[PDB]
Amino acid sequence: LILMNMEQIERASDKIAQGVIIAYRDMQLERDEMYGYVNIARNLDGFQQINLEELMRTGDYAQITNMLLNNQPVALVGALPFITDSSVISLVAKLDATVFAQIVKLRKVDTLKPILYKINSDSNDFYLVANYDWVPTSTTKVYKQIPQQFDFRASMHMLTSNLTFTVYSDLLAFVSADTVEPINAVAFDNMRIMNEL
Amino acid sequence: MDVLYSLSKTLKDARDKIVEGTLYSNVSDLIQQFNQMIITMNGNEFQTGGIGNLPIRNWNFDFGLLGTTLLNLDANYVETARNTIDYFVDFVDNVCMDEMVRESQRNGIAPQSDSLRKLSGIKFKRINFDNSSEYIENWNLQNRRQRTGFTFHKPNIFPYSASFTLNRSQPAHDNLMGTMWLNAGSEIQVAGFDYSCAINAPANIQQFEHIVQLRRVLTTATITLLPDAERFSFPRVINSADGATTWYFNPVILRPNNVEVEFLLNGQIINTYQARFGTIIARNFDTIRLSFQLMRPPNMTPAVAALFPNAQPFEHHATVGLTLRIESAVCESVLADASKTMLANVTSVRQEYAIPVGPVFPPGMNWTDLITNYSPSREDNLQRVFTVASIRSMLV
Amino acid sequence: MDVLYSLSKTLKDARDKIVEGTLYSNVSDLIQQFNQMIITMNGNEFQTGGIGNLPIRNWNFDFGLLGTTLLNLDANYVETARNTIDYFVDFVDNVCMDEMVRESQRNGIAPQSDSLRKLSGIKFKRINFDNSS
Amino acid sequence: MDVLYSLSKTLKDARDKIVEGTLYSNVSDLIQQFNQMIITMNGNEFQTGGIGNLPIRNWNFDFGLLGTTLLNLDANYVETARNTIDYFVDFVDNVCMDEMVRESQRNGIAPQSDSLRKLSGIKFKRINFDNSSEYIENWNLQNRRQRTGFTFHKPNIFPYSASFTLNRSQPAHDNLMGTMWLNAGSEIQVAGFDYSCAINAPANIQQFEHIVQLRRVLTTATITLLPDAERFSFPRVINSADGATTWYFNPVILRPNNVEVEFLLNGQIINTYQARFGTIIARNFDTIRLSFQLMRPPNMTPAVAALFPNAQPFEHHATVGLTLRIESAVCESVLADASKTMLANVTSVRQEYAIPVGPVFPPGMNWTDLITNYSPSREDNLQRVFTVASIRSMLV
Amino acid sequence: LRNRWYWKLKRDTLPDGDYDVREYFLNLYDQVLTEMPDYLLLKDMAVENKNSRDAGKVVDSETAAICDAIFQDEETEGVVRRFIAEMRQRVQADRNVVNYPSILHPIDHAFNEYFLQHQLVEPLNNDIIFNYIPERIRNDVNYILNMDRNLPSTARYIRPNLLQDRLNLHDNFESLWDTITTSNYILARSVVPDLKE
Ligand SMILES: [Cl-]
Ligand SMILES: [Cl-]
Ligand SMILES: [Zn+2]
Ligand SMILES: [Zn+2]
Ligand SMILES: [Zn+2]
Repeated sequence: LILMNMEQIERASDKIAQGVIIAYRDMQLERDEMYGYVNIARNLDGFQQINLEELMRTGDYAQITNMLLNNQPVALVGALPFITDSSVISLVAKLDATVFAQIVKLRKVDTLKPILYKINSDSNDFYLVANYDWVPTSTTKVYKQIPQQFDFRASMHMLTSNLTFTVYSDLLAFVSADTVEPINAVAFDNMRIMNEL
Repeated sequence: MDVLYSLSKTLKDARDKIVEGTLYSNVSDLIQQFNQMIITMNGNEFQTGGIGNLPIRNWNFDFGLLGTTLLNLDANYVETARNTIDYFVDFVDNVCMDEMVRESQRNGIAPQSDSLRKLSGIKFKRINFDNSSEYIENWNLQNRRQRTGFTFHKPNIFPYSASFTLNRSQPAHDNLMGTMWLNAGSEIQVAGFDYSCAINAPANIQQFEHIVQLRRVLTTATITLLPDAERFSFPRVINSADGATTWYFNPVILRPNNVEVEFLLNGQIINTYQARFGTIIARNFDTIRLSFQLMRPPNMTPAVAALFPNAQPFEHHATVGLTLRIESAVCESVLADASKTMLANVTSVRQEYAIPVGPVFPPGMNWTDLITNYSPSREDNLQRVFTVASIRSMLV
Repeated sequence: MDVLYSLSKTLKDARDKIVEGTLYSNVSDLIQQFNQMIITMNGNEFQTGGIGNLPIRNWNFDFGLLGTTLLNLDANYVETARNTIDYFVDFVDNVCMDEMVRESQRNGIAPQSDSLRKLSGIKFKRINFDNSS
Repeated sequence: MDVLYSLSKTLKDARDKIVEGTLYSNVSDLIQQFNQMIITMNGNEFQTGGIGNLPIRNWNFDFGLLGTTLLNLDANYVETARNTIDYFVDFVDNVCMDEMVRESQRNGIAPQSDSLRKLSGIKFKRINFDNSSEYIENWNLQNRRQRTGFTFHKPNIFPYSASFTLNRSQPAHDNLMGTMWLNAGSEIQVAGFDYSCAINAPANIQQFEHIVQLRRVLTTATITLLPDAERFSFPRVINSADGATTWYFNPVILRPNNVEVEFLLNGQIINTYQARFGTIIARNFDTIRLSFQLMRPPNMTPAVAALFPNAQPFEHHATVGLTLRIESAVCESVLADASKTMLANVTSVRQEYAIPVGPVFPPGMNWTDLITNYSPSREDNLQRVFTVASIRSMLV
Repeated sequence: LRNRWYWKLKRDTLPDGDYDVREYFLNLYDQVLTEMPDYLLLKDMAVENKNSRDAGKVVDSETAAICDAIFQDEETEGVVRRFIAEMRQRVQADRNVVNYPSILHPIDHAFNEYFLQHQLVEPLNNDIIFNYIPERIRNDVNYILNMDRNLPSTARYIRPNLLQDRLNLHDNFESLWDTITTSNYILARSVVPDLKE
């Protein structure tokens, strides 16, 4: 049960994403009911995948460093903490593209914190989106899943059990156990254990 | 009857409405009625009898009530309900078969099988709910002595009869005047034949009268009337009234004259149709009187004039016809008809279990014998078995 | 071929074993294999070909897993399983038909249809299990 | 049926798997299924009935569960399992025999014996598990109105028939033209014979046509077609159709000309084979139309020209044969075939216990009579008894 | 202007890094195993449904809170509201069975359904207690065994797992086997009777 539901449980967490795609092309921000505009990736189709756990374990940063230096599109896969940035100015500053160079500097991946933009009317600078003609884009996307909606029909169950019972542990406490007088105790052969009397 | 019908109707509603994925609110009232049925039937033993080859069957009812737990019904719920429904349908079908094969001379309207007599007990009256079918509604209205009627498409109201009356006859059967007729089901095909073509009639007119007394009163009847009788318009070799010899019939069809259809009730002229053909309406009648005249054509072409000489021998016998078809009517008593299966159902059950001939019905439930001698006791027994058969048809 | 056979064998076992009233222990390994098949197939598009009069068909997999926590399978369980089984059976039959009507001279033993070539990818090797026929 | 099959399958698995020394992990699921069967059956009384000479038997189930606390099965465990297994195998054999000898016109698909009807109750559905046999698979599919399929090696689809048709004949029976055939099992041998060798036929061609209508649709059928019919290629003295006199046949075999085998479904040509003999495939058909021509050979050596004069007497009769053998096919209905034993088992059980003839099957379960008149009710009863026979043959 | 209902982790404590996520789920497995119930009696968790028009009860109080929140929500379908108001538990005391409505996430439902369907309590009667006594003591005439207690049909017990050694510590574990025989020897010393006269 745990193994089959692991992926669903992990993807429900609000503090880890499942990866980050660095695509040095300008990709439109998705329109998601949970965010407004969000640089969210539904899947990793179309990108080479670097497993972050394997990279941490090997210590060999040659391929990742070469790809980052040469701006080769890639998808870093692994449980990652992410920053939720609600500032349109941050997106225009393209700050989501500024977070990977520390990987090469330190040869670590445990401080990689990609930027997940969350642009909507609650952003202080949302008017820039509203009052100008332009498509909000970013060069990175965060591989994360969307929460499952509550559905009453799929959530209502009938649970059945017994009305009541009593569990017992000491079974031998239900047994009345006497012995014969030891003078009359017999062995397997039905004669008295001690017969010299 | 009302309890048996209510059981059948509850089961039919359960089978049609307790379906996978249906809203709980589609079935709330049905679930209540079904649980009331289960509670009433629980702890009751029934025996469906061993008349004929119908096997003796024992029925025990210990069933759990249906729950009310899902917004949309699921397969588990339908499965439990279907198990209960199947057992109940088996029981109801057996009770219906058991009742359909019994009869009584005195109280033929009352239940006859042990199970239906038990279901008439006060304890089972709680099962009763909507009695909406034509037959159960007629049954309830008849128990209260209220006027009600069964609607029949092509009622089998005429006992089968294919015979003739000769008004002028000779040993050689060559100058014959009379009538042939087939009365079958909802059809009356009558014909009047004159071998001389009314050569010597007072005004060259021969009058033919056919009177058919209906065994029950019919109301609101739509009837088709057609001038000719196709069944008596071709040459025939017909047995004599005793069958000693056979005579010859060589019809030539002439237009019926002074056609008069009278529909009579209690001897009063309820409806009269003179020379009217096609669709006619007979309000309410128990007798049909068809009076038609063969009129020798005053002017004839030479071929026609040659068909009918002035004296014997006669070779081309002048025939006038009439065809009456009751297409649909209303009768206060149950009757066989072309659309319903009640008679066929009762007869099939009686034949398939070798039910011995009883003291009410003719052997084999023959409809001609039944309708010919349609006594009040036969009417009561037939209404009972037809209501039971219609209750059975809702499930089987 | 081994993967296509594994899909078919899984579906045949599910038809034969996922039946009302049966103990879950009778089917537990089969349910694990079936859920593995669903997981491996989910999110993949397939096209069975238009060769001859065989119509072009598109196949999508977004199925949920079958339950594992009942003592005995019930009617709801069987209906839920049957819904997924029917689609998988249709897909496997179409892949088999698409592969049966194709031939190659250079490499006739290798798969010919696009679906069977896609199913030979390593990403589908998880489906593979008992090859007993 | 699925519960009876599940009992039999559990018993077969226990016989095969519960062996001395085996790892308990080899049997854990089987042990759980077996204990579930014991719990479900415990406390239930069954009567396998006394139809015919089959003895009445009473079955009582009070059995202990099989242990679950071993690492390897030992002799004690195997003996404890085997006593219970023996009793259960006896019970299943008697239930299967009770069901095989029974039939009904109404619900021949439904159970007939009391024990199987009892086992259809919901309180036994827990026993149900892997339904992997072809017969039980098709049983479940047909319960759901799904496309069924039975694979048959040499299906017994043709009722035995050794007949002839004479399209040219006379009292002397010496200038005859016609066809003779044996349709038996999966084989059709047909042979068209012309005594005049088509001397006077238009174009010196005599066309012969043989249409065989299969009582069920066959699909995916592999068929061997052979030019000659060895059954009608030797001299015979054949009775006349009325049986009054015997005529003489002295064939000399010519190769058939323009052989056309059509496989037709509802009268539409599904497959057509012209002048092809080796091995053909009829994908879906219920009719086989064999057209074949005797062509008088235009050029002859003197001996051949001697065989076939210009006029009578004709002593060497030109016969063109054809053999059609269905080696393997698929049918949506159960059928006897050369490899299975369902028909033989059902017939053997009915014979051994002197089961009186019933309303559905012909006496002795004669296959020719059965398949000639393969009615839907016959199909239901046959599928039921054949599935029960396969269940029995799993254990006996 | 409206919020939407979504399923969220009650405790969102997932770490970063795939290996640490798998460690988290191993710890979750251990938590479930340690807190796995041996039996359940739903009536103990049965609380009142505030909107019930038929004296309805639900399990558990979390279901009550969720159902009330759904009942009050303006965006709820009228059919769902009526069903919340009508949904009924079924207590069959004659059969010793209870059924309650519950609102659960499918994963939570799977866990609770497994717990309900795989309880470790078996029916306890006098025959089981009598057979629990070692057979050679039931057959020794020096001991008189009686069953002076009536067990109700609601009595339950949990069977001990007396499987024989799957590790074979008597084979090639000299130190462990020495300790096992020493401890057994100490116990046997405690139970041997003292000599008299
Ligand atoms: Cl009509
Ligand atoms: Cl062979
Ligand atoms: Zn009509
Ligand atoms: Zn006369
Ligand atoms: Zn002849």
